[PDB]
Amino acid sequence: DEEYGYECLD
Amino acid sequence: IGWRREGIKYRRNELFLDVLESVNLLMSPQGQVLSAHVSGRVVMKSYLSGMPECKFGMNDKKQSIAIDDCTFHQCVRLSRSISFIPPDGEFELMRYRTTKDIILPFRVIPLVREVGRTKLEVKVVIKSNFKPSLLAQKIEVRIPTPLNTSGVQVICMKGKAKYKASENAIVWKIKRMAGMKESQISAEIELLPTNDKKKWARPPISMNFEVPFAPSGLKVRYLKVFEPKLNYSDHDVIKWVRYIGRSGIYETRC
Repeated sequence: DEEYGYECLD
Repeated sequence: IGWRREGIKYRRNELFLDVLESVNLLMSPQGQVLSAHVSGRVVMKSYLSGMPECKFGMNDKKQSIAIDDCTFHQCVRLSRSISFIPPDGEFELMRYRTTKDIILPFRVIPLVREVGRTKLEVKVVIKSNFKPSLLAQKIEVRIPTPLNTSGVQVICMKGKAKYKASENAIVWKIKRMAGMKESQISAEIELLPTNDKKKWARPPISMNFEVPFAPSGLKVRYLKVFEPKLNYSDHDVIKWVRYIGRSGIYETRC
C-alpha cells in the first residue's frame, strides 16, 4: 500500500 | 509554441502536481547537523483544453521556504513568479535546491559500548520528527559491523532486522512509523580476536525512508488556469497534489 497520491488541491 | 499542439480538448480538464524531494543529511554522533540540503523537482501532468496559461504559486519569499537556486522547463517565462503554457501530458516544471530550515524527518541516536575485546553492545534510537497524523514508510536503518564479526544478536520491538554477513551490516526494516514517535534496536556484535593495534574506523549509520511531505517546507499554494478562448475556467479544473520526500544520503556518524 501507499495512498498518496493524490490529495485534492484548492 | 513548439512543445504543445493546437487542437487539444478534454471534457475532464484535470491536472496533477508531484513535488519530489530528496533530503540529504550528515550528522555527528551527538547530534550537530554537519551538512544538509534538499534537491527537489516539481512534475506536472496536465490534461487541459486548448492553450491554457497557468500560474504555479508556492510558499517561497507560519509555513514559508528559501530556494537557494532553481531551474525551469523551457515553457516558464523568466520574469515576479511562475508562468507558462504547459506541454500536454507529463513534464518537469522545475528543479530546485534548499539548505535553510529543512525538516529532518528522522534523528538517529547511536550508542556503542566496547565490552572487553570480545563484544560491542550497540543501541540505536530513531525519532520521527513530523506531524503525528503522518506516516513514514519503507524505513531502513543500516548499522555497519566490523570485519572481525563472528556473529550478531539483535532484538527489535518494531520492524524486522537481519545481519547480512556479506555486507558487514545489520539491516533494520520498518514498514511504517508515525510522526513524533521513537523506536530502538539493540544488537550484540561478537568479535573474532584481531590484531590489537589498528582500531575500528566506524562507518556511519545510514537510513532510508519515504515521507508524504516535502522536507524542504514547500507547499503548493495554487495552480491557476486561465484559457481566454474556451468556455471553461479555473474553477472547472480538477486539481491534485502529492508530496514524495525520500532520503538521499542520510547518515549519522557513530
